[PDB]
Amino acid sequence: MRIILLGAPGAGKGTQAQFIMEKYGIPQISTGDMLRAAVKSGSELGKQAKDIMDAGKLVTDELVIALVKERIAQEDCRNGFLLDGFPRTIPQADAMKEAGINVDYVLEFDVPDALIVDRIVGRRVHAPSGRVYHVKFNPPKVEGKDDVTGEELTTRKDDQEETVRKRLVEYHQMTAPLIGYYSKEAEAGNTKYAKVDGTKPVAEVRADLEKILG
Ligand SMILES: Nc1ncnc2c1ncn2[C@@H]1O[C@H](COP(=O)(O)OP(=O)(O)OP(=O)(O)OP(=O)(O)OP(=O)(O)OC[C@H]2O[C@@H](n3cnc4c(N)ncnc43)[C@H](O)[C@@H]2O)[C@@H](O)[C@H]1O
Repeated sequence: MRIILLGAPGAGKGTQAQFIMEKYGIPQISTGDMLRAAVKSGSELGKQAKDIMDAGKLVTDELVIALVKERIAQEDCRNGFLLDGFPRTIPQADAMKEAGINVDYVLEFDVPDALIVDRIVGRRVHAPSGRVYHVKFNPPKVEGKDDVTGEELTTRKDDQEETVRKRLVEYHQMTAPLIGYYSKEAEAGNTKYAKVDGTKPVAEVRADLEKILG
């Protein structure tokens, strides 16, 4: 099973990724998680993203494409994977097709622009695992702590109001066109496309995705 999650920043993609991963027993390929990890570890492949992410801009297609190629070549992706934040531009989507990476489902998470800053100001993360929380809308079971490891949650450095605004501009400029791109792929019978209302509570979005996936 191969799935792409599409949506504006803060739409809920990473939150629902956890539930899809357990359903199909497939790993999550999160380019945001991988770029942040490369910066933290100083890995030659990806540390370049530090200044770009801080400015709210997109990392070069060339750099992310190489990160994903390396990741999906490993044994745990042999029987499927979940793409979460990739592709983010048309050239990234074209690179997947040129490389013969078809997918079974493309799932669009729709959230109005006006809700996005509130979602990100309350976002707290557990960087080692990628788990995501929200202090109001989806809080940890213990305040400030990861549910699984008990480690103190952090706030992403790019989760500031002004940076999220810039991310939203970049999304509409370069990423939103992927909705039409993959809608046409579905019209041609190359994948399945579905849109969900991301303003519903987390558990209701999860149930809506269950009905689409079966
Ligand atoms: N492919 C690529 N090409 C180029 N550059 C790339 C790239 N990939 C990454 N980058 C770089 O990395 C930077 C950051 O990218 P990225 O890591 O993708 O961050 P982002 O743009 O801010 O959006 P996310 O995908 O992290 O949010 P989400 O849709 O998963 O929602 P979430 O579950 O967290 O939920 C949001 C919040 O709301 C809460 N919430 C979730 N669901 C609900 C709900 N249903 N109701 C209420 N609250 C909810 C959550 O708890 C959370 O707190 C980019 O600017 C770029 O520089």
